[PDB]
Amino acid sequence: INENVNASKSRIKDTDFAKETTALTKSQILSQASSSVLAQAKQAPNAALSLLG
Amino acid sequence: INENVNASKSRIKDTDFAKETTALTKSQILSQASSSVLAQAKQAPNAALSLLG
Amino acid sequence: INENVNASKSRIKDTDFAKETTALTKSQILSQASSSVLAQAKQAPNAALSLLG
Amino acid sequence: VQSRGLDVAVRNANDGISIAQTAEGAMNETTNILQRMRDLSLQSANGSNSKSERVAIQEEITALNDELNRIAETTSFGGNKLLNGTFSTKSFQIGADNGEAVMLTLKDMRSDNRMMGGTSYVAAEGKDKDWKVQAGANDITFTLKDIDGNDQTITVNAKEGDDIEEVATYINGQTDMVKASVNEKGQLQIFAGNNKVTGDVAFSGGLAGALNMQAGTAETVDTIDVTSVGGAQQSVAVIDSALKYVDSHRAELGAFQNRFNHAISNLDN
Amino acid sequence: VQSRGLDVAVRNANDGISIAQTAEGAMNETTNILQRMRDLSLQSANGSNSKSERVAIQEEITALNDELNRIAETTSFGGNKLLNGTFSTKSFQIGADNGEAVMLTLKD
Amino acid sequence: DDIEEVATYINGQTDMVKASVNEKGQLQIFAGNNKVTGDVAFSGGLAGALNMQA
Amino acid sequence: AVNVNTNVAAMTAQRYLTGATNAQQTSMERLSSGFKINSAKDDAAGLQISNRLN
Amino acid sequence: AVNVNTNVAAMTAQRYLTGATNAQQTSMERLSSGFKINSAKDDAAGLQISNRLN
Repeated sequence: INENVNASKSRIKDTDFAKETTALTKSQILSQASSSVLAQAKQAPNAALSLLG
Repeated sequence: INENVNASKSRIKDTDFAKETTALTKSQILSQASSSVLAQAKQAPNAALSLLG
Repeated sequence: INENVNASKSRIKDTDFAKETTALTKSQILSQASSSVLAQAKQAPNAALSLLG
Repeated sequence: VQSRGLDVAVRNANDGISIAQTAEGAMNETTNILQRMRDLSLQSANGSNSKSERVAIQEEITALNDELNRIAETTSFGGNKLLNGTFSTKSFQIGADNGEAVMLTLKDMRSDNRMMGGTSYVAAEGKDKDWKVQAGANDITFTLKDIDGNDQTITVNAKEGDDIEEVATYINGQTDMVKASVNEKGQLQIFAGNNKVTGDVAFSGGLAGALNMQAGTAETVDTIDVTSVGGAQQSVAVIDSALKYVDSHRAELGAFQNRFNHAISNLDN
Repeated sequence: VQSRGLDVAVRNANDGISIAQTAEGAMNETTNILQRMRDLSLQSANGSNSKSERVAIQEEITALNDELNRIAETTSFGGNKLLNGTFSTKSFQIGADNGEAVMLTLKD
Repeated sequence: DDIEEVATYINGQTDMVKASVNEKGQLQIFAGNNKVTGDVAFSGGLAGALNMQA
Repeated sequence: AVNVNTNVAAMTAQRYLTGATNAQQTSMERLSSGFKINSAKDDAAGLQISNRLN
Repeated sequence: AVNVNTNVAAMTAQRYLTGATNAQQTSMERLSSGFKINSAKDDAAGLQISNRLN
């Protein structure tokens, strides 16, 4: 019973690096991209002063 | 099924960076272009002053 | 028979890692190339603004 | 319009390859379950197994049968079931103009689909261990109409002095259209895969007269019973016929994918 | 007039190259489909393959065949179908003055 | 088929009604107002056995 | 003719990228399973003979 | 399409990884136990025959 129960507990509690490690990487790339877009966005308003000024 | 379903969901909702990145770059160009034209346009009435001389 | 049948099944279904790995390597390299030229391509319109407003 | 249309077409085509991919994946598991059932059936055939053993095997076969049906009645694409048979001859437009659509037909993969089986003719006269092919009565005639309607006549001249079991093995070797198997009583059975033979097989010849073959009962994977050696041998064939049907559908989908992939490449160019 | 005509002529010729590009590109996929068919044929030829196998190969062959006919009846330049036979012997005026046109014929 | 298999089959044959089974083993048919308006007149021999209620 | 509304060159590269990306997935998939034919699209005849040999 | 919110390649790799992990554990048991039919999941019929023989 102990062996089977420990197996059962794993499925519901232990983390699967396979999916977890992937999920981490995904978050990292999205964050890196998001910030890049944010940097572009920060410069966007500069258009007015830069041109019409 | 989940794997194929996830792949399908991607085609309909995921962002094709290759396509979007080019679109962003294109949008900025047209933007800077229009701005330059607009600046040139604002100067149009300046002509009259000379005619008024 | 079982031995020869298994051998026969492999030749038609097995993955020759040697060729497959080589292929994947080439595929990744090709991808990196496409990505590099894609980058230079996005810069094309930049010439227009440089040409003039 | 054409450019924008071509874009939408590429998407429509991507949807097509997706629906197909899901269906193909489901049929994959279907194949694995069928293979397990076939092996369990062969284990059941061995005389060593007593009724209790066959009862045990049957229980697993019942379970896998239900699992096959489940896969078919559950596999869905966002809600549209793809294997129960509801999806049928659906058109997937893959062009920037009207009418360019390419058809796609998903066949029912239920374990009771007429295709996933055939017909079983069983002899009426059981031959004891001391029965041998009698000289002059060693001819069995198989008159059937294949699948394309083309009629064929398989004429198997059994080797003189062979036991009922050897008779079956001989037939199994002298043809691929019909499959033979000897039941517990010795009554030779003949299974005709709906995929291979259509209509009804006709048995003529002296050996046929001695065997007294009876009419054929439609047998599907859903109707297999390995509780009796006779049922076990028959089931092996029923599963084999099905494995074909399943693989055939998968192959057609395979092309549908290849074709749609090719369309995508042409469309983008 | 010559200068203005030369401009339109350059445009007309650009359209010409465009039509050829569209057609040539479609034929690129035509070739791949055919080559796939060739390999599948050589497979079916091998003796080990049984009648059942040949049936399967034929199914893929049949599908690819329809694709060639699809590409033929679809490839178009804004509704002007190209590689199906309907488009043939079309002159492209690439000269400022009249009667200066190169002829293009797209075979079925 | 078992009562569960009945529900799965029903769920596969139609989209208007979604069938399910409670702990007591009683088939539950749900109908979305977004898809079905009014009542549902269950009929037939199986319904005679199931005895669908209000 | 420097143009901004269209970058055919970009389209060309993206098209070949998609070709290379799909290639990687196909290869990687085969490497992971160890099976050259993991779907009929790989080789219908093989799927058939290999399943039957299996 | 160099997308980021999905990685079917990984999903495919994982599916096979699991398959291998389970297969490793399955054989590891048999090796330690010394018995192929460790659980009823294997040769349910053999279980009955083995037990009856034992």
